[PDB]
Amino acid sequence: FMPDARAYWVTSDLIAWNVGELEAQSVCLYASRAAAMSLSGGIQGYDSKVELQPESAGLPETVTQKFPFISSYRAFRVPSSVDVASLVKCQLVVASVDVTGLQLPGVLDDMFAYTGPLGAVFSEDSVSLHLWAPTAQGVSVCFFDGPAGPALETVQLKESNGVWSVTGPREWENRYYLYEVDVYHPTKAQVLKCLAGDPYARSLSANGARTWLVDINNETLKPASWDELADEKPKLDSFSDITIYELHIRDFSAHDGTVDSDSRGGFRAFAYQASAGMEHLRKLSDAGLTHVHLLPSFHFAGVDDIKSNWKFVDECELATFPPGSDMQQAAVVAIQEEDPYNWGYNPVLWGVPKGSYASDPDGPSRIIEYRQMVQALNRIGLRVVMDVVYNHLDSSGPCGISSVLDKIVPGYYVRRDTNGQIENSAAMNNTASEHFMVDRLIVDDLLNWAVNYKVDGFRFDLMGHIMKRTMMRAKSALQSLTTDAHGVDGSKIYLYGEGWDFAEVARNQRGINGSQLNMSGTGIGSFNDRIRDAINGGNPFGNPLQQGFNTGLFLEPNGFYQGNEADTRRSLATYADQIQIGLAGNLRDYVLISHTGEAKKGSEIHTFDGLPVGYTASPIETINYVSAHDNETLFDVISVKTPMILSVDERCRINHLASSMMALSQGIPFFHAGDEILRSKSIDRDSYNSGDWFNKLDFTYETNNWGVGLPPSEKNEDNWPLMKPRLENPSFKPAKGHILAALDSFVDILKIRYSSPLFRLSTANDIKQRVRFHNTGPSLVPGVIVMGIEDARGESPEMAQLDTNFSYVVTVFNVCPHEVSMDIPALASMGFELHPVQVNSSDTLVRKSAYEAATGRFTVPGRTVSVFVEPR
Ligand SMILES: OC[C@H]1O[C@H](O[C@H]2[C@H](O)[C@@H](O)[C@@H](SC[C@H]3O[C@H](O[C@H]4[C@H](O)[C@@H](O)[C@@H](O[C@H]5[C@H](O)[C@@H](O)[C@@H](O)O[C@@H]5CO)O[C@@H]4CO)[C@H](O)[C@@H](O)[C@@H]3O[C@H]3O[C@H](CO)[C@@H](O)[C@H](O)[C@H]3O)O[C@@H]2CO)[C@H](O)[C@@H](O)[C@@H]1O
Ligand SMILES: OC[C@H]1O[C@H](O[C@H]2[C@H](O)[C@@H](O)[C@@H](O[C@H]3[C@H](O)[C@@H](O)[C@@H](O[C@H]4[C@H](O)[C@@H](O)[C@@H](O)O[C@@H]4CO)O[C@@H]3CO)O[C@@H]2CO)[C@H](O)[C@@H](O)[C@@H]1O
Ligand SMILES: [Ca+2]
Ligand SMILES: [Cl-]
Repeated sequence: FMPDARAYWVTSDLIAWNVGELEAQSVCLYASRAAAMSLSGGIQGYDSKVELQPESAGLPETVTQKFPFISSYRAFRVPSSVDVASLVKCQLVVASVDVTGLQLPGVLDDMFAYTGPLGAVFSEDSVSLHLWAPTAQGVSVCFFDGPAGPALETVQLKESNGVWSVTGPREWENRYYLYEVDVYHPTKAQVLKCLAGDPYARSLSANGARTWLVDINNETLKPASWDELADEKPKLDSFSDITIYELHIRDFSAHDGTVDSDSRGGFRAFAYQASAGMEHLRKLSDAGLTHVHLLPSFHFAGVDDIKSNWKFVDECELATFPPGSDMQQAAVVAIQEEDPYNWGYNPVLWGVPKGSYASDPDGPSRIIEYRQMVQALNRIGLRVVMDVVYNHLDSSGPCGISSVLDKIVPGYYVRRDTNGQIENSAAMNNTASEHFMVDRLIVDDLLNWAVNYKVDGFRFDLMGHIMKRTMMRAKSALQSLTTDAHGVDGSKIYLYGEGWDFAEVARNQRGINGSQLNMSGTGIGSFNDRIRDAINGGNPFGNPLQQGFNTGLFLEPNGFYQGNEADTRRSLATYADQIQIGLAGNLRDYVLISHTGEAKKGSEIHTFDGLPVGYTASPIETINYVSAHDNETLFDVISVKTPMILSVDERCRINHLASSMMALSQGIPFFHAGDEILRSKSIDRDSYNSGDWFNKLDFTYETNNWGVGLPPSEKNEDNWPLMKPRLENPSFKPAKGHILAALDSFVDILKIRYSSPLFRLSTANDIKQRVRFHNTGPSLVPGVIVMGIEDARGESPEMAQLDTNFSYVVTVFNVCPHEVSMDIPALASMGFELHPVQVNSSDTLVRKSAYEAATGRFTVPGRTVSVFVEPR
């Protein structure tokens, strides 16, 4: 007997099931505590049976608002005679034959939503444990002395209102434990005794095998001066001042010879202030970088915390293989499930630092070293953003070390389809943030990282899979934290995420989800894929050779057929429109003279697919990027899409153009770690499991990791024929000189952004008043964007003076492979000069940029971004 689950128990007194009128006249509910039911004519082996009267009114508004996708279902009234608390612990089916199980989240929230303490609570004389498990038949705690010792004692918990609790003496502190949860698992149609960690865990033994009953407030877990960290944190006057650098903790130091051997790859590496890696971050910070976004750093699956199990390729041997060989990736893939490497998008327990990144995965090191990492980054002027992954779980079901949440309350923390099968669109085991205790756990976990680890912001992985209400409740709770009450200034904590809208959450089918369009007007950032794709060309899931504004479309065709010349010219101009909307903060309401000459709002310029290009209400809602850990690195995408015959010197200028478009954009610029040093993954489009070999970040600057073999076959083999000749071509590979020059130009473009408040305007109104584009319409000069930003000038101005040094800034982005002269008669007879940073540039070419007053002519060399300022 293995029923599906097509009916929903939505409230204490209502069941929803999509049956017909006649069928609805003979519906009954059947329960068996021992899960002993079977088919006979009817159901048999039940403890109890009760008729469900059809509720002719259907489902009430609260239900249909919470579960839109079942709003048309027939409703059935559960008699007041039923002991609901008892029944939800049983095997349940409804039947009319037609027999199916019940999806319980609605009734579980209706009856057992709980706001009291969860996890471990410490007092002077006691330790208490609290677990929400309203469907469990029994819960006990198993205690162990130590991460490896035998069970010492089992203690029964007692349930009240869905929550199991027990109180013990203070000496319980620092024991290890697991819960023994007896609960009905639908996937097995059996009541099983499951051994599970604490969802509210704050530390774990290796691999989360046991929960460590640690007091997170213990003084010995604090680095020196920890409680004073708020006072040492880098000033953040406005979210408009944010720039983001996205970095993986292992990539940072795995190859860094200036870090002690035993301390490479984890949290401790950040405590080496004089290391090549930390000096690099300090250089960026000094230039103006404000935030570092760290890839997943909580307890995820896919890397063993036990370092003695780690495997490694022979790096010396692999270095001997040809640059376009498939042998390097074969060697990497052979041990990719046993190496130290994963991006970490495989959540197990959200509230605990990843053990593999700690010096010792048992005991306190993971806590103190995480704190030391945050403190170290703050002390070089960088705020710390965590990549939080609340949209799915690594594992589900009653078995195995990697399943926790779904072991304890099966079928609740995970989203399910209308047959009761778990949804997998966000990798596997999608969560259901629409459910009250899931939403609670998400917000509680955010507050844990903000308060216990003094984390400065959060990037939400697949934010479109999270309910908007969860995002907003989190935002409010975070931003209300104060230094006086909580030790952190919550008003400075910044949130942003991936607002992709797809699969079962699209069309608001599970509620209003955290999509790009739905997050407009929330002050929560989202990744601007439109500017990304317009600059680079195509899309990460389209033909890799499709060119864009900054990869030669029309101007420098690459030989891939993309239409007639008129078609490519127009497609280039269309991409320019999309980029300019993005450069002006990707706003719904910003008015641009489009390539046809027609004035259009950002929302009226549409994606090749129908939706608004510009979708935000504020520049702080826009995360502008051309690169990230996903898909090809900036250097690799440029190497794929540009004409093969371009020199690496030319491509280095193109890299600078792309990162400069980000650095000089309104909104929040986002940089992939390595943008600044030409980082390559040898064209790996999805390097999550591609090891240190393909993910090398070389802070000696001797290499960029181009030409280290064809990348792993699973994600890349279809494109190997285009990759091979490029990887094999010595003319594609940059040398140290190119890498250092890329870093110098990146530092300078950051200095330019932070030289004028005009690049970082705080509101849509300011951008609409001040930001103008000057090369527009059908007769625009292809390959050039001219962006002016006005400040108060003359006597009696109609705007505030934002900039004490400059009254006007004009930026010309010239992607043409030749000098251009852009006449802007509107800007004639003004005091423009080349920006002092560029006058003093190590790049000889940008120094040649010039302004002629009589005509308003800005002369800009090929493949160059030139910034002109009018001094006060
Ligand atoms: O014991 C079985 C098995 O366990 C292990 O592997 C399991 C794993 O535990 C399960 O959770 C799933 S994960 C399935 C998914 O994995 C890969 O996706 C990764 C992406 O490649 C990577 O880029 C990244 O993606 C994130 C991105 O960085 C981020 O910015 C954001 O955009 O979201 C993304 C997710 O948060 O991380 C992903 C997860 O690590 C793989 O490339 C995918 O193809 C794969 O998903 C697809 O296939 C599954 C079916 O398996 C479908 O459910 C999805 O809908 C598809 O899209 O499954 C793993 C394999 O079973 C152990 O590693 C393994 O050894 C063991 O056998
Ligand atoms: O989950 C498994 C997969 O995880 C990884 O995929 C990521 C991508 O790398 C990200 O880029 C992103 O994808 C977005 C994409 O960035 C965004 O532009 C949009 O793409 C649409 C596009 O708007 C539309 O016009 C059309 O062209 O199709 C495109 C693709 O559908 O939306 C994407 C998400 O749907 O996020 C995904 C994860 O969801 C990893 O790279 C993969 O290998 C892995 O399979
Ligand atoms: Ca791996
Ligand atoms: Cl070869």
